[PDB]
Amino acid sequence: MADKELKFLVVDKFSTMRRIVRNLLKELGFNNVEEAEDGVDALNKLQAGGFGFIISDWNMPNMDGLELLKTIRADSAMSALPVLMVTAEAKKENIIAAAQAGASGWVVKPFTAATLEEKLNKIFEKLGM
Amino acid sequence: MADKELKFLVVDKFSTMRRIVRNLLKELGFNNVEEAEDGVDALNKLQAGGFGFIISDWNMPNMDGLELLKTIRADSAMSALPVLMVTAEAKKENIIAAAQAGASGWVVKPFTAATLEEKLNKIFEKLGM
Amino acid sequence: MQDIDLIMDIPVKLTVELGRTRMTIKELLRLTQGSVVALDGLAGEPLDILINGYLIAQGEVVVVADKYGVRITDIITPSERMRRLSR
Amino acid sequence: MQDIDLIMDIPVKLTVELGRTRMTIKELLRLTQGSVVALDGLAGEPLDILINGYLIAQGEVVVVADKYGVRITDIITPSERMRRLSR
Amino acid sequence: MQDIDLIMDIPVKLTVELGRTRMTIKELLRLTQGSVVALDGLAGEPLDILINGYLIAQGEVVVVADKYGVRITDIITPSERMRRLSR
Amino acid sequence: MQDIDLIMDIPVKLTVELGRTRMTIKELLRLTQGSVVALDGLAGEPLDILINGYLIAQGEVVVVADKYGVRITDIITPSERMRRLSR
Amino acid sequence: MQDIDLIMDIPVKLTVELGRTRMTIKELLRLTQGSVVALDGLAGEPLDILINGYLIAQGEVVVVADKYGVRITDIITPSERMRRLSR
Amino acid sequence: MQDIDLIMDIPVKLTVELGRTRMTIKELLRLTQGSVVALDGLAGEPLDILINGYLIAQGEVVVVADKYGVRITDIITPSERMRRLSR
Amino acid sequence: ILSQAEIDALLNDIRPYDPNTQRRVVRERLQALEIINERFARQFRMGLFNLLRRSPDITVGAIRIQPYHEFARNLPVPTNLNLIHLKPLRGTGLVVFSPSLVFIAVDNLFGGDGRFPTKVEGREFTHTEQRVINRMLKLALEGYSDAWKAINPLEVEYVRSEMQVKFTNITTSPNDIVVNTPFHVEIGNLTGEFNICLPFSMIEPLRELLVNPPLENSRHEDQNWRDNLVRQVQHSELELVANFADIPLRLSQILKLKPGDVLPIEKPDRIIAHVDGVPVLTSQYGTVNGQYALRVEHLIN
Repeated sequence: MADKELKFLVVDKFSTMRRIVRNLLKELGFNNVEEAEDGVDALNKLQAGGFGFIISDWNMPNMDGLELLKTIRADSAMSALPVLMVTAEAKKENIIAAAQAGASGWVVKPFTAATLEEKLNKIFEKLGM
Repeated sequence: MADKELKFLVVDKFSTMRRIVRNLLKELGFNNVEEAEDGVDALNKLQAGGFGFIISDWNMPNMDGLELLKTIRADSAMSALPVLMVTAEAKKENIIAAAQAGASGWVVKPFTAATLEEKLNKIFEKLGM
Repeated sequence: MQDIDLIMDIPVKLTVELGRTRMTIKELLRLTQGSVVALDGLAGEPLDILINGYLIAQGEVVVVADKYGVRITDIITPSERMRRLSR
Repeated sequence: MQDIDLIMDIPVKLTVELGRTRMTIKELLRLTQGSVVALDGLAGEPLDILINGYLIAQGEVVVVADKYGVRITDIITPSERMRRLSR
Repeated sequence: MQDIDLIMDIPVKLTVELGRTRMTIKELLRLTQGSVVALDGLAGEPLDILINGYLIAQGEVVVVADKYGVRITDIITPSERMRRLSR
Repeated sequence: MQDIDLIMDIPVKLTVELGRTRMTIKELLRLTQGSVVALDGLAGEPLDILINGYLIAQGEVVVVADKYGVRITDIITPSERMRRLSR
Repeated sequence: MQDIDLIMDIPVKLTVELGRTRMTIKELLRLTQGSVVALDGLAGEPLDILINGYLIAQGEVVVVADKYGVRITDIITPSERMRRLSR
Repeated sequence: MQDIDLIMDIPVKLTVELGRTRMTIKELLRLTQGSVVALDGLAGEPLDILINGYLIAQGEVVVVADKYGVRITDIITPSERMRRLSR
Repeated sequence: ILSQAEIDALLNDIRPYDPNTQRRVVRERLQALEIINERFARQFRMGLFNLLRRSPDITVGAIRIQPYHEFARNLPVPTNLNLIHLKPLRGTGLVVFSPSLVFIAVDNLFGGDGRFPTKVEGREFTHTEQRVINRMLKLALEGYSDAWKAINPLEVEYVRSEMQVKFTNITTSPNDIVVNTPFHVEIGNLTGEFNICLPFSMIEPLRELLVNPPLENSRHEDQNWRDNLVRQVQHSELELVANFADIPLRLSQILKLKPGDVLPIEKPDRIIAHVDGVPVLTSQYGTVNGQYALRVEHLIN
């Protein structure tokens, strides 16, 4: 089983979506969840450290999800940190670019709690958690 | 057990906070408590002597907690005097600077009486009291 | 006979039926206080003895000191079982 | 075995009891729709199995294809017999 | 209400039955540890509620904080009662 | 017998029961002044003797000089214990 | 041992007394909700253990898993017996 | 009030009982120094208050300055009384 | 911003009975209190949404029951303590507002973007902050009173405000048992909390009312249901036991009982009939139709 004290960073431009994701994570047993409004704030909070999983939106102001993922992978201290990508449009080119950047998973809005739980379980199994 | 007659110096810019700290110390069995409004008054009362423990706020007028701690450590007669640091913001840089200055403990506002008691017990155990 | 005594240790109910007959519901509605209904069994024939609704023996009516009683006459056996089945 | 078959040709009723409890009639009158009554038996304990009101065994609740079922676990046994009678 | 209170000052026992079934004694003897017995009641149906062996209501099984509970659903009523009797 | 005398040194209460019977609460409410209730025990049978509600012996009613008395007749033993248990 | 078993097949009631004190009825009438009454026994002393009102031992109060309990400490002993009777 | 005063000029004894339990004499003989006996009352429940052995109220244990005390909570009332009796 | 644990890491079945514990604790679950708290929570969420023009998320925590001193020991200081009265129940209730929640409300009311959280310096609340706390407390008390209506109509009245627990004096002793219900409030990226603490003695008379999870009843449907239930129970059977008399003896005399031994008993003028040990009537004994009969004289009322 995955560690229930794992710290999650939810990054999205909409506060309501972040609250929904936090509630879904709480229903799954994860209570250590922090929220970020854009890529810059997400990177600033990542520089603090202590996070074990990232859920980030694709299109965000001042930094999109792809650039944030590339910056995370470029950092040695956070290159192995799993990142979950949530988007509104599942274009093949964007998915391929994210996979080349090192995305751990992909979620398409709208989605159900079952899909999110399945994605988290698959990511944890791939990482051996 | 720590000596119940140990003299405590509470330093804070707010009188209400000093009264709260004094009452918390009294509930813990320590009745010899004096109050200081800023770093200058705290140092002046320290020059009188007889104090065994110091609880000081970080941001204080005319002298901050870090400068007061540095002055206390620079004095041979008071270099071994334990100092407890209480702050409103627990910035990593400030905590590292205080640790390098020789801080005996750290408390973050707001806090409970249990946390203060635990910090005092840990400091006393480290000093062998 | 240990298991036999084990099962015997259960209270059961015995039922004695005066007789049986078949009639229509209209005839039942025509019945009032004082109405007369005939039974298919002849007068004096041994009455059916039932355990939890299962016929196992036949008996005759007797009066015991101020109480009705049934005198055990004859049991069943697959022969009578089938006999009454056919009957 | 002859008597065993003779009594085998008889139907009997089996009763399974969820649990037992004691309460006052006033408390019973205080019970309405949605009221909650606790039972003296712990959750998960085997339920009493009764034949015509006589406790002979204990069993566990199972679901069979869409129907409730009782899994036979252990016979009543007589020391426990007296103990439960005393209860 | 006076007689209601007079009888209210009396304790009575309530009994909840999981289900009822009929089987032969031979089948009962064939039962061992781990044996399975099916009940005539469908899974999920409200369970019979009995006072001193008298069926007066039906209820559903609930768990209360660590204890089994019966949720009162409906009274016995005369027709359902006669139906269970014929059963 | 030291511990035996030790426990004997405790006062206890003895209870004699005239008889036992079962009736419905409706019948109890139908009872008024002068009403008659029959008991399951035959007239003249020895009455149950109870210690703190526990049946240990049987006795017969006698009159002693102006007072009722119970003549000890026979005790119990697991045989009668079980016998009355089954009875 | 035979008589020991014969009396062993009997239920008895055990009573534990917190303490004893003497007061006038006027003082009892002066007692209201929240009133305080002192006991003659010192705090922490073992409490009297009584069987059917007869003091036979002393014990200490303990809490067992969520229930009060009495830890057996010492028997009454007869010199102390007379002394307490005299008290 | 006249009779109230007349009986007020009388001393009476008040008794507080920690709890009640039932055990066999064999178990009592198995009790030694340090033995543990459980009580039927739950920990924290108000203790029975008795006047000359008669239960009239319930109270809670308090410590008064170095002495045990009983805080009056509620009178016995008839229903609770009959309930304890049936117990 | 390092947590306390991070700061520390970087820097580095038989129990004795204590009569000072007031063991009158409710080990039964207070569902009804949970329902009231959920209703209160929702009603307040609305009120906060109306007041702050923002959508709040209020989560009800577990209803922990603990002694008053433990509750006081776990309260962050300084804090906003409000004394309330729950009429007609006797006692003083506490509504605890954490400084974080007060600061969040002040930020939202006065156009705060929420991007700059205010760190608690340990200072006293200002008059404007006091008025904001006032408004929040009025909304909370209205919601609590409305929530309590369905189970027991209670009037909630504010008494006074304090900043230290020692001044509350809501319990007679520090070891008294109190009922505390923590609440978590989330507004945007800011999280706040507030607590409602009630002494158990205040709600002790309503113990049975608080126990079961109740609701959705009626007046005529329930009347018919009760009437039919009473009718059904009347058919139940009871075992009527009549005791001839009682003899006070000793166990030694029991061991000496032999066939023919006569035990003297007092002749009873009346025979008392007991149902499961509970007397129901007094009667005279007799013989009718060859069986012992009882002639009822009085019914025990």
